[PDB]
Amino acid sequence: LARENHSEIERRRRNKMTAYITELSDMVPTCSALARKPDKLTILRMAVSHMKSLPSFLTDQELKHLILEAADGFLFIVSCETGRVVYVSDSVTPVLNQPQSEWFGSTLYDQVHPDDVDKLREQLSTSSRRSFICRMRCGTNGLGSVKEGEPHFVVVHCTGYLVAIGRLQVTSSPEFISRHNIEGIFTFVDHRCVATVGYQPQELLGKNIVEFCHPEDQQLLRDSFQQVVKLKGQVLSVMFRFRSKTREWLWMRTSSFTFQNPYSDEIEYIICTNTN
Amino acid sequence: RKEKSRDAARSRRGKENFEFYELAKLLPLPAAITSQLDKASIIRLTISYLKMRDFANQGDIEVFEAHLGSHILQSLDGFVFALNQEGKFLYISETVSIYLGLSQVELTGSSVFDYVHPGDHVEMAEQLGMLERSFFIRMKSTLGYKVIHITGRLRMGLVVVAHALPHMFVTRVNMDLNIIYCENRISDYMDLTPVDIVGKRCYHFIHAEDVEGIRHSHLDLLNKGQCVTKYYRWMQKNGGYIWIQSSATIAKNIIWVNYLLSNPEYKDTPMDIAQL
DNA sequence: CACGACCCGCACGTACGCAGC
DNA sequence: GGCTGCGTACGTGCGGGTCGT
Repeated sequence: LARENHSEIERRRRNKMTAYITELSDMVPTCSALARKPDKLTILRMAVSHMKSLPSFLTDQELKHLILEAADGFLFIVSCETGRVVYVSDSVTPVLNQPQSEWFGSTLYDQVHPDDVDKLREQLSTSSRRSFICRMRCGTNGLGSVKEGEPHFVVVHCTGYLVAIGRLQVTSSPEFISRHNIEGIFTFVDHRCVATVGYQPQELLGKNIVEFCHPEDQQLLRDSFQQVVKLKGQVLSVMFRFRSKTREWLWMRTSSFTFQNPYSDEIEYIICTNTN
Repeated sequence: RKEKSRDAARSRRGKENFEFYELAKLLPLPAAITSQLDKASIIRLTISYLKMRDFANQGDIEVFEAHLGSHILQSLDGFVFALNQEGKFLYISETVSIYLGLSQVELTGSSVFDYVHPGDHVEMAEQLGMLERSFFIRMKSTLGYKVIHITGRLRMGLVVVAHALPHMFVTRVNMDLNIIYCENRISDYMDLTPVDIVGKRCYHFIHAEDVEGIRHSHLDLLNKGQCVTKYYRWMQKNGGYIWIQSSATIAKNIIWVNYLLSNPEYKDTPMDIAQL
């Protein structure tokens, strides 16, 4: 039971090994430009020759750039009492749009969001590792709809021991959306309605959507709502007339579905996406 | 006949072994482990080194610099690695040995699929195509799997920073995200106190444009045991919302670690009916 | 730190496939 | 076709490895 197991283990080792040999053959360009396949020995002599021709595997540059491509990460070092940025890597430029000179010498308190100073303060103290989340200024955003001509504060993830890598987590920063009960009562109205239908959100809340519907499409609205109740998580869209807060009938497509809890599977509400 | 074969073949094995161990000696690892090293792991490392340099150069005051590598690497709360168009680790920092117990020499060269939990294979083969990247997997931890969260970008080859899992407050909730327990400290940051949130579930409080994302995170939590949500908006009792990011685990009571991100934005207009 | 329990690596010896005076 | 330089593939035997009750 050990002779065959072992002869086949060794065969596996020969296929494997010679596969490393032939795989490395077309790596070192000496063997990939040559006419025919060389001697194994001479192959790996070429390999050590061309390998000698050149902190593990990667240089400081390649590991910096790899942190940057990886997750928008840049190194910085500040003081643990003052906040004086005594070092920053140049990766800050393709991360925040700050020149390296506006960041070197200044304070981290001065670079974060005014509200994000307290927590930042709670970082430069005592009474060892560190990791926190803080907004930072862009210059020349990732936390909410971009405001009208305001500065841009990203959400930087800071780790370190103060020596820190600050990395962006881009995959997290995200007509008008609403919620309803199974009777179609507005249980939520996103603010976009103000510019979408004109009302204020409280001016819809508590009320039924069929109230704002055209008397000729209301029955359709009810049958549809009952249907998305009866479709489970399946989506259903309907186009109807909506009486805005200015005396006008806007044609409005709204897709909606019921939100069934991923665990208990209960109806939380019905989500509407009301678009003109 | 064979005497010539005995000593001639022993000579060939001699030349062989000498080439192998000098090739090993030149590796970017210190003399300590590059000296006494496995014979096949030699060609693993060399192959992944040429593959990784090709990988890097085919794509787009004195102290804080001399230890650039160890500062970047030991500042991050995870390990950083680079794959290729096939899945082979073309690089991985030594620091992975901290969080998974895996040897850098052992992982450099092997297919990533070898060290990820099966059943989550086709997810990752999906994610490498087999431009941003962000997902949860399960990796062989020898300290029998860890929930590894990875973020990175895909260039033909992925590049990833990854971290492990076991101005903030903790909530205990059921599996359906029904708030069971809650710390008092929420009155620090939010309008309600641990009684007017307990009883109802998380979904009556998420901003209705995020409920999609939080739903997906609920799924991933459910199937893999751990999760981190995206930057979302938790509505306040009076109006608006505040930004939260939660590290959540199971095994069964969900614990929901809410990292605070911002103050109450847009506190006038009411969104939900729970704000009237 | 034992002990067969092995498993895995390693090299050894040899057997089969190709050049050529 | 003799037989030798030259090289890769096969199988097994040995010494250094890690578990387990």
